Amino acid sequence: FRVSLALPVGAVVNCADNTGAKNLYIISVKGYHGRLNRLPAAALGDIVMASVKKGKPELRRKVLNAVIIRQRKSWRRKDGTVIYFEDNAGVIVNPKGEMKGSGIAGPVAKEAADLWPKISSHAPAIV
Amino acid sequence: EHPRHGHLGFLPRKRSRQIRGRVRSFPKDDPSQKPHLTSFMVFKAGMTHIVRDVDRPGSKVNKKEVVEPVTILEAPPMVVVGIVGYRQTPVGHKTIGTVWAHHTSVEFRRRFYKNWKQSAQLAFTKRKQFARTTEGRLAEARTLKAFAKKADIIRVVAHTQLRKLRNNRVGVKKAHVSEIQINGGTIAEKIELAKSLLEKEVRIDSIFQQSETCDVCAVTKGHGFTGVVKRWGVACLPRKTHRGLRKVACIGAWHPARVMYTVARAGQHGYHHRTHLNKKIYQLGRAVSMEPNQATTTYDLTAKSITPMGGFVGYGTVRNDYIMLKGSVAGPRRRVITLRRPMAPQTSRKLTEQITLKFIDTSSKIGHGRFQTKKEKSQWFGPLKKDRIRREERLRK
Amino acid sequence: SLKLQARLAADILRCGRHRVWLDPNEASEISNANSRKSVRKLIKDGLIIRKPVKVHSRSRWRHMKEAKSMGRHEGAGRREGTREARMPSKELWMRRLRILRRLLRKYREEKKIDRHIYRELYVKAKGNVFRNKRNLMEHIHKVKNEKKKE
RNA sequence: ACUCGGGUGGAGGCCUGUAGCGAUGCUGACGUGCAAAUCGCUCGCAUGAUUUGGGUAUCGGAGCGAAAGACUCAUCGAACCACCU
RNA sequence: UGGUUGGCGUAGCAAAGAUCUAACGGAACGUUGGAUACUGGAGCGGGGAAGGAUUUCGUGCCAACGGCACUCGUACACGAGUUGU
RNA sequence: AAAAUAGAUGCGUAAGUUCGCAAGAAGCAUUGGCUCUGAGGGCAACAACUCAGAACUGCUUACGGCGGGGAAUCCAACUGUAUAAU
RNA sequence: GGGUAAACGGCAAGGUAGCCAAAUGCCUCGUCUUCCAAUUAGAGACGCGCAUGAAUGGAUUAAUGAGAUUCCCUCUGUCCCGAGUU
RNA sequence: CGGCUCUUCCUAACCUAGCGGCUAAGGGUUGGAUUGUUCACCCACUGACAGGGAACGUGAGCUGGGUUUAGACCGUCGUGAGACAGGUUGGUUUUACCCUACUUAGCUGGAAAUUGCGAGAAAAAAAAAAUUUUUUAAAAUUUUUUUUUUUUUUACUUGGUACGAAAAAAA
RNA sequence: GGUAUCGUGAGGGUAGUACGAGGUACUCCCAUGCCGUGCCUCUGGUUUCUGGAGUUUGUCGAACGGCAAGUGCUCCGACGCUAUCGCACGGUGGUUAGCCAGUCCCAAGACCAGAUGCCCA
RNA sequence: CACGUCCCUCUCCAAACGAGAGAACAUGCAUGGGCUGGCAUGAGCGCGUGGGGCCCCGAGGCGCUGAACCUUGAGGCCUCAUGCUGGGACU
Ligand SMILES: [Mg+2]
Ligand SMILES: [Mg+2]
Ligand SMILES: [Mg+2]
Ligand SMILES: [Mg+2]
Ligand SMILES: [Mg+2]
Ligand SMILES: [Mg+2]
Ligand SMILES: [Mg+2]
Ligand SMILES: [Mg+2]
Ligand SMILES: [Mg+2]
Ligand SMILES: [Mg+2]
Ligand SMILES: [Mg+2]
Ligand SMILES: [Mg+2]
Ligand SMILES: [Mg+2]
Ligand SMILES: [Mg+2]
Ligand SMILES: [Mg+2]
Ligand SMILES: [Mg+2]
Ligand SMILES: [Mg+2]
Ligand SMILES: [Mg+2]
Ligand SMILES: [Mg+2]
Ligand SMILES: [Mg+2]
Repeated sequence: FRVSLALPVGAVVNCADNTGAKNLYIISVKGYHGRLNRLPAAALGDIVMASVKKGKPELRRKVLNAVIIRQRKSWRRKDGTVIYFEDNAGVIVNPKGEMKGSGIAGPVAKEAADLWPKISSHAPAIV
Repeated sequence: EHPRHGHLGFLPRKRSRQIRGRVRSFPKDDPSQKPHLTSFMVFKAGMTHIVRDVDRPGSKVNKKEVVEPVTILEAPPMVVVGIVGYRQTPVGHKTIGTVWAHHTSVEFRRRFYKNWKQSAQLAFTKRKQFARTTEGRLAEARTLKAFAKKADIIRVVAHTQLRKLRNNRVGVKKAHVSEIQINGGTIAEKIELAKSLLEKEVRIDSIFQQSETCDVCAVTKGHGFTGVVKRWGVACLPRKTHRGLRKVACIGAWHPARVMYTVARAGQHGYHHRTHLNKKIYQLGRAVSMEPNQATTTYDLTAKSITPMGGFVGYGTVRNDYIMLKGSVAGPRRRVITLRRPMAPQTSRKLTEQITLKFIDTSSKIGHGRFQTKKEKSQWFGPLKKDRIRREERLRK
Repeated sequence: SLKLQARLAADILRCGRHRVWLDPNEASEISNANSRKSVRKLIKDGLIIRKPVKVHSRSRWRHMKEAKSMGRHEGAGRREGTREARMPSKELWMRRLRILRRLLRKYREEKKIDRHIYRELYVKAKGNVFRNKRNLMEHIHKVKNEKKKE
């Protein structure tokens, strides 16, 4: 559902992913219809064009995709349960949405795990 | 270029000329229906939330409890005090006339005064002595002939019973009078509902029912001479801006050589009339004395009351019938909000949904309020020094 | 309107206006006191009084001056000043060296120590080869027993 | 052969920073102002080619200038006063 | 050149934190007491230069002036006042 | 523009360099309260108040005041002066 | 007639050492490389230099700079996108 | 100049919609790196990133980056002072309290739109109930009788009003 | 003629939009974005309740209690305000997507012989 | 002069001021209580670094003590309890 937008373009979310990316730099949010001055903003479950800013050089200087799997910006469940994370990290992923890592680090959000069938499986936990 | 800031059909944004939130248009009359009243004045109390099991094929929440906010609207029965007929004319509806009830509660006659108690209190005094006489009974009889004949619209003139509201904060004692249209069957049928119901109370539960929606109309909360940034939502200017930030930088051009009605300007925001649609009725609620275990759902059995522990802030206990409807309702707490039968088609999959509440909330509004019950709070803290300094006194007596 | 006497009382009470006290209850008798000599009569006569200066106690400080002696309020968070501002190196060196030059000078005077070794130590005292008095106090002892053996 | 410790000492158109002298930025306040140039914070120098009182010397086709045609009594790419006019 | 005008009882009189109380005074702001703050020794402190030149002081006054008010004033009026081997 | 750095102590401190510097480079670190201890002198035959240490204990990280830093290029070597009023 | 360019100046002589799209390069946002997701910017190279160049000083320079300029870390209401309080 | 801000209008329609290129101005038409820019080009998103007008919309709205006077530097030109639409750097952005527009906010008049008495109704053309018939003060201005309301002694949300009764007053 | 009340509604404003998924290639669903109209239960922000606590220096002889530091500073903090940072809602009919009407907003200078209550010396 | 409106006064769903909504002897206002919340365990007396000569000094700690205080005020709740209760203008 609605997930209050957390990670505007320019954000540097961490890479939770198995890969050698250390952190992602959000470049733009896929599916972002734009109002005028508004910055595109990734939120939980969103695919994101992101360049690794730190980590293995092979990943370092190309735009990459990444779904956001956790988020310090808290959001409200339809269940009425506002919730949030210690950190907001994403995982690198294909345009298809298959994830390129072999295993996600920390907890993955419930609506990361539900949009992304593969992300859900590698997730150590769902939240 | 970006879209316009603000809806131009809500304009002028001026103070409403009333506060009672009168219905602008009643839903279209349907002869096939049996006669009924189309609206009901109610007093906004406060909000809570409820848990509910959405059971809506599709979505990620079907079969899953969801916390909806609800507004509670205390609804003491309105009293009908007169009928009104309208006749269609090429220039538009004209009142045929009205038949007042043989008797009128003082709260109603308070309404015709600015200072009732220092008045001679003569309102409806000639009617009272004339409706009694056969001369005035035949005259009242003729008005109904005119309704059954020339009318297209029958309307009850109902009012709120503030005496019965017993709210300590809604300071009014003038009754909130208002015509409430009778959509229904043939005009004789509407007259008949109208006159049998011509001095009786009218509970909401007759006009409405649960899970059905209601359009609301109430003046929205007043904000005074609001500025353009709060009034229209325009972007405030960059810090470096000189004359001031909170302005529309360009309120016009060379031509047309004047400010247009469309550029945003500082002025009254709030306290505008609004008709908001499709507010689902999560529960009609009977008066606390009659049905004390309000807010006690099938899945939450503790005897309980719709009013929070601190009472509603600024309003207090809901001592009466209450409509509990989903989401926000325009207007401040304790404003009187007319709420009509829906004018929308109401055949939506959502609107038709039955709403079985799983948990009315009753925690304090005031602080966070982690207790649903005054009994449960005591069941947490247990006895404490206010009691020991109380219990000891009782033993001494 | 006895603003003149208050000018006068303040002068002959040898204080400020702030301290002089013209009795509120007898403005009239004060009121006809045109001369300093009139006002002096009013001062002995009690219509005019000098109030004690408003107190400024040091009791909070003396109690602090106890605690500071016992080492309270001393540590890293309680130090604005550089260790040199807070206690100068030149101040310590003088005290250290005035003390050494004096003890070398006391022994030379009682000739506990040779007028020879005095240069031997007067000049080492200046190169702080001696941390303290009792460092030099024992060096004079051990620079001397080395001689006692022979 | 004259180097490595450690102290000493208090140097410098040295540093941080008061006072004082300035006056960068906000292109902030003000902008028919408190002010015919001010206010605020910020900032620069602050042992020096420093700042400062008094006195004294040098001026109008002239004086004086670490030089901007700057300043020479709110007047300067030629002061001000009167006069020719 | 003089006078008058609309704007207009308007724009403003918003820099430096502040007064409160009782009693008295008075025709109605001052005075005293108390309270309360402030300045905060590079001071709304105490003395001087330059400059000013009666502003000093007392009594009275408050017409005008003290951009509100004044019963108060650096204002007005009257009387005083500055002492050296 | 704001924020930010910030005092002291102990560590640690790069390039480049005219060998002076750069440098407070940078960068971590500890800091309260309390009850104690140690050190550091004078005059004969009592005086400081800094440093140091130790336990115990506390933190809501809680006055004021107090550098943000680094890597480079252009220009001028430096301090200075200077268009009072862009 | 002679001498003189740390005279004015040129490059009678034909721009040497250097240095550059430099505050000096029109063409031009030059080209290459480096920086970014992307760079008319920057740095570094290159040099058909419209029109660089030697006390009209050339180049290079540590320290200095309320100088110009680029980026970085930190930081933040600059911003997303405004809200609340005084 | 530009931007920002805000509104608005156009269409030789970019997307959306309907068709089969046509109609269609409705609503929408992104976020960034470089550069003052516009523009262009790029990166990313996007359903798409269309083109324009509004005094090349919009400075008593701002910003002041461009242009940018005096200061200064460089190149070239000039014997020189100085010039260059060449580059570089530094370079006060004033006033609404008027009128109107507008935005809210009030007050008061007014229909021969303030007057005339100058007269127009989206009215009706003995009354009510089931066009015609029946019912609603009577008997000799006053008196009597009847009906309705107010005061006192079950059904309505449940304090206060209705009908109950009985008496008094009015028609 | 006052005063009051309920309404009428000429006229004017006017708004919803887009995307995606499902389901089966329309219907029908289900979310979201934008827009818009609100609202403040929750969640976040906001504190001059200077609420409560802690705390620093000065100060009140001290404890207590304060007080000054132009709200001293730190923590928590109700009311309230507010955020697509929370939440609710965004409807039809008729004509040729338009357009008009409606719903929606202002609505008698559109001067409403509309109704109505009261008094009309 | 009628009815009444308005002012003054009180309240606030209103509010720049007008306007608005209300009140008009009314739990209206006021305190108090109860409550709902907040904070977080008051004052005061009665385990402990060590220290001084069985007590004293001792930050901190414990106990009474979810205590103390605050809780409607630009305007939380409760009638729970007590307290206090028209003039002018206009036609
Ligand atoms: Mg500005
Ligand atoms: Mg609440
Ligand atoms: Mg120096
Ligand atoms: Mg400096
Ligand atoms: Mg010049
Ligand atoms: Mg004024
Ligand atoms: Mg002070
Ligand atoms: Mg005098
Ligand atoms: Mg005089
Ligand atoms: Mg800055
Ligand atoms: Mg080195
Ligand atoms: Mg220089
Ligand atoms: Mg200047
Ligand atoms: Mg280069
Ligand atoms: Mg040259
Ligand atoms: Mg300098
Ligand atoms: Mg233009
Ligand atoms: Mg203009
Ligand atoms: Mg007339
Ligand atoms: Mg009150």
